[PDB]
Amino acid sequence: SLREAFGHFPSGVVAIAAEVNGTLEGLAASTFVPVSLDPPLVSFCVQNTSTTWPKLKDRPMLGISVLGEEHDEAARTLAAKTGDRFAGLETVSRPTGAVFIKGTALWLESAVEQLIPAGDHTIVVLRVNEVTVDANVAPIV
Amino acid sequence: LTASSLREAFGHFPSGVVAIAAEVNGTLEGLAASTFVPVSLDPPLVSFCVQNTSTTWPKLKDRPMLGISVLGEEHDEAARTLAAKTGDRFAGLETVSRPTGAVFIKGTALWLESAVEQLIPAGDHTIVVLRVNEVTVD
Repeated sequence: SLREAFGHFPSGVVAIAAEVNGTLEGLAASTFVPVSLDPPLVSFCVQNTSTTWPKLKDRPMLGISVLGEEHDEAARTLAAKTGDRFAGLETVSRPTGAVFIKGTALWLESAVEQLIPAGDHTIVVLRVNEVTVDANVAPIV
Repeated sequence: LTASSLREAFGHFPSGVVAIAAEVNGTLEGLAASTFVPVSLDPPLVSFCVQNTSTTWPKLKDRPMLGISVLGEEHDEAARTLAAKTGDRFAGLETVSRPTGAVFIKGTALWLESAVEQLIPAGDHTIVVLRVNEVTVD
């Protein structure tokens, strides 16, 4: 029912990451969508059981690496690696502490704006401060 | 590796244009909003943007239930035409008013009876996040 109703609306899976006291903290999040283009704001959902999200929510800047569409197996595989201490991935840490996965098409350097509870997860709305595109990576469709 | 805008990277991203409507003291109030997207599935919550200059939105934002009718993808000409009609006193449209006051446009494929959950400032507009309490598919 719910899936069928909103099937026409695709969404992304992303890696959320930051350097905290020189230690990489990262998680995968789903239902990633833009909610405002100008000014740029985006939204994703994080599980309330996440042990990593508490370490990230209050950081000055978070790195959003867009992995792909939610139902893409390759994107889900990257998401799994993100949860696995970034196994086999190259990471880039900006001076702000925001961390990105090299080899992903879209990097959004972001800051949390609002938290909205939603069942077993939390909706996270963020301001986007910088957008970087990798030309060597096929764009998300 | 080159800089970009969210506008550029997410231009071809499908988002909706919707009619938001309610019966207020027996008078129809409605407006069209875009950048409509689901921000959560289970439970369902949705988001759209409304201009801060809107004279209709303040009449709607505090109503117990709003009717969201999804008109189509926001770049589709037929959807834009429905949005225009919505703003032109629902010209040529059939409306359905629930006892709750939520109003829907007949002939649209998805009705979401909704309540405002959060308002997030966004420059010259506002991001409206709503909790969806009833879903109807035509």
